[PDB]
Amino acid sequence: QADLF
Amino acid sequence: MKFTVEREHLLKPLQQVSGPLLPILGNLLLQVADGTLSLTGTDLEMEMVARVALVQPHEPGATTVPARKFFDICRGLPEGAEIAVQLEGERMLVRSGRSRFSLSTLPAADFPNLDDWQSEVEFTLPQATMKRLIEATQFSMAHQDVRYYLNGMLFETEGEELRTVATDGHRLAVCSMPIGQSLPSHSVIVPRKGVIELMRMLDGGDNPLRVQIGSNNIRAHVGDFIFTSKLVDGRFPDYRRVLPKNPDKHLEAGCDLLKQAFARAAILSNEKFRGVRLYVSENQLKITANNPEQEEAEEILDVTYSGAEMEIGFNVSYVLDVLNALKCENVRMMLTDSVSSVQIEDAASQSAAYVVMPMR
Amino acid sequence: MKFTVEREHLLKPLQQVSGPLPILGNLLLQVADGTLSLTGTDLEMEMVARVALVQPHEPGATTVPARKFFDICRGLPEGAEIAVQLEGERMLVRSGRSRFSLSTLPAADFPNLDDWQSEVEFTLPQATMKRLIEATQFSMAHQDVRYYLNGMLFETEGEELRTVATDGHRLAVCSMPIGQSLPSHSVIVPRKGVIELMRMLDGGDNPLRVQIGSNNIRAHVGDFIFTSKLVDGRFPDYRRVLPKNPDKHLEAGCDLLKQAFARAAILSNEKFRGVRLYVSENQLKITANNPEQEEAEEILDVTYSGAEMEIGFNVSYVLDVLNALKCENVRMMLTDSVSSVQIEDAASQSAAYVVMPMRL
Ligand SMILES: [Ca+2]
Ligand SMILES: [Ca+2]
Ligand SMILES: [Ca+2]
Ligand SMILES: [Ca+2]
Ligand SMILES: [Ca+2]
Ligand SMILES: [Ca+2]
Ligand SMILES: [Ca+2]
Ligand SMILES: [Ca+2]
Repeated sequence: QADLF
Repeated sequence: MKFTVEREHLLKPLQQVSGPLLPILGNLLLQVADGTLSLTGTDLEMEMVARVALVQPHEPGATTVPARKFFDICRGLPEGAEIAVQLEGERMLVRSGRSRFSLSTLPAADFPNLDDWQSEVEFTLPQATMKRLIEATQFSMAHQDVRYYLNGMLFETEGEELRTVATDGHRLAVCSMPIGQSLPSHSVIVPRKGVIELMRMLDGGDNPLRVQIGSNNIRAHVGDFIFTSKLVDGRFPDYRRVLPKNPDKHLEAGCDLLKQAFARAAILSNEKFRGVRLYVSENQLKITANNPEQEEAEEILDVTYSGAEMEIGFNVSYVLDVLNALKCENVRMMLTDSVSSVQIEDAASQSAAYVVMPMR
Repeated sequence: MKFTVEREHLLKPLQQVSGPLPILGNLLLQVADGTLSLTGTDLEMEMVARVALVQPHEPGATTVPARKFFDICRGLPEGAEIAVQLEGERMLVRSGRSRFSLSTLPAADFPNLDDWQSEVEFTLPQATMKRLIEATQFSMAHQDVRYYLNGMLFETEGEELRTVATDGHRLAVCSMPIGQSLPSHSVIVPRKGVIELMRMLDGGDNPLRVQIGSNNIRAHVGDFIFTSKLVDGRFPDYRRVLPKNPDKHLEAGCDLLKQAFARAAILSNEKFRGVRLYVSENQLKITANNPEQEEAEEILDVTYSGAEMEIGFNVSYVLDVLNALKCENVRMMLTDSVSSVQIEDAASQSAAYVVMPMRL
């Protein structure tokens, strides 16, 4: 899982 | 303090002031003054106040009584019951028919007050609009993030729009509605408990909602209820920075069909990581899932898609959450590439948009 | 192994066999002689469902994860055709353009309950068994070291079947004639088995066939066969729990009595739930108080002409009885302040309930 900010 | 009121006038007010409102925090403050009964509950962070007109003879005074017990007693009484109440000794006496109850009290003087504050921003809007703003984004709030401000909901005024934003760092929701009033540019963060309360007070009538924002508080008036909450400090992320700059790969699909396909595929996804793969090609979407036990799901759907082929991974629950929140006929997924976020919207409306970051 | 079946023809069976080490999480599937059989077990009890195969099929057996297989079937659209075939270590499920590959475990490793001989048998309407179980189910114990209480007595005598349940504090008994001469016999069905039996009864026109062995019980309804071990212990004798010839009889409206108890219970002790009754000529007064010295009083009209008396009891137990009865009028059969009370629907002696006296 990658992050938006 | 004495009043006599019909059960049907006390119930909704008691219900509204009673959730969740150390011992005295489990009590409601009752005040008879100037022909009105006021009922107040608080947790120190927020406060609900209801006013009830007294058309029967009454006498002034205030006390504090256990909230659940008093509500359960009133609710347990029969349809069309009249509830006579009078303070007596250290107890509050409740009478109806040949039912009598004696409740313990704590002093009204002991009941906490929220600090006084000044309204800086004010506007009115329909109940249905506030319902719309909250329901569109609520599910994307973080639950217990160490970044506390992400556990609440941003409420933002810009132009004549009221906007909600909710995000947990992995997915984001944003919804903007017009309210026909020139607003200042301004943003506040409402804690999750306050969002729950703000939502609870919307009965679904024609009663409009009146909002007042201070530097550290928000207040909402609807009908004869006033809800006040403290705000949350912190730097809420800017949704403008999160929306894909140019998601020119456009896929449209039926919402129910797409949801149920993801729902089935999710059954054979990793129980913790919930990863599914999307393969988009000319008017077709293939969804696949697999887990450590080497089990596999595959769904193929017809969609509208003219762009270039690509493959991308997502947490399926994040996608399902969006689709369940949308309640749409057709959905548009706006894509960039295999390693960038997807923007998701109802094909028919741009009022709400959802951004979801992919998985590797 | 191969079969093709309509979704709905699998769901009810799948539901039933899911009721009851990894293979215990699987269902045995068997295709043989035009029939698909589904079996779930927990080693103590077992449920077998049979479904007719009207489409072409091939024999064989396997076991598949129950919850995953059920969820996939339920997740497919209404009326879908579900094609199933073994393929290596996987079971392939296909419907429309939805495809799934589930892990399997060998049918050979699926455990069988020991074989046994039927010693007493009878048939009765489903509705009769449902009544017997529903009347008494709530009074069984949970995980009590007196293991024989964590179950329900099933007793045959003359032409009636009787259920008894008790947790060592309150007792329920229900007796119903079933139009067959029976041997005098009784067995204890474990509580999980009781619940599974209860839920197998679909409210329909199929008769129920019961077979009781020395250490087992079996129930046949239509396409379903339930088998369970019995609890190998000695049950208490309900005859000695029923108050012996209670001489005072009070009649009241069931809903009015229940709502009065429910309101009074609010100010009863949270741990022991004791409430007092004062019975006088056509009048009942119920009182409750708690350690905080809060007090409730309820007065209501009833039918009573015996001597004046008082008695206390656990209001939660009495509320449980009244919710089970769902009656119009209730009969409360009283003796004195130091004896138990027997409660029945005024319109039927089939079900009776015993609650102990409390000194308050
Ligand atoms: Ca006063
Ligand atoms: Ca009283
Ligand atoms: Ca923080
Ligand atoms: Ca927007
Ligand atoms: Ca996957
Ligand atoms: Ca159909
Ligand atoms: Ca067997
Ligand atoms: Ca017998």
